[PDB]
Amino acid sequence: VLEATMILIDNSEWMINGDYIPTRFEAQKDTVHMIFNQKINDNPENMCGLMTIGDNSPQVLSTLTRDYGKFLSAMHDLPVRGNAKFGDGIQIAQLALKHRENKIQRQRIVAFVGSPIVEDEKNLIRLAKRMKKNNVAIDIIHIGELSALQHFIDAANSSDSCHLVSIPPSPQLLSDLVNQSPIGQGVVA
Repeated sequence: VLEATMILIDNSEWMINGDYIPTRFEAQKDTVHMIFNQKINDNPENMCGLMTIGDNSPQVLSTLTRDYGKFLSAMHDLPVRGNAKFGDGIQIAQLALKHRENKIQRQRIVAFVGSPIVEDEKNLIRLAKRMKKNNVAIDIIHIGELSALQHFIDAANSSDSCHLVSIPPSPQLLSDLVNQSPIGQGVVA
């Protein structure tokens, strides 16, 4: 698939928990690299960008790129604290995706949620149906305290393009578990 993907990380205070090894935040950070590489390896022209949804206010950390070093440099020193703003994040991500240079690229969001969603369900469904209308696919990696997101994904989904990957606390590594999910890398040949 030829697509531009905005990867949204949760850097809220909820992510300072050691119930995922070594913390939720750091668990997520390793998973981002895997998702990145999946996209970059899918098509030579695929690009990824990086946003936060926590610390009170979603931020674009990296515009669309194939250089993972830009993600790592932008995350260095990043605050992990404050509230998550899920709906604001997926709206800002859609605005960012409009600025993609290569507009032949399909549009996708991959978002991590490790915190309570601030939107209520009626709001979540409006968000989802608006994405679907906008031809924006979305995958959500849900961790921590684990239904509303299943309804969201069902409302956004078109042609089996959207996924909810829900991973409880465990001894195993989040990146490995997500790699073993529908949105993981798979194999080559």
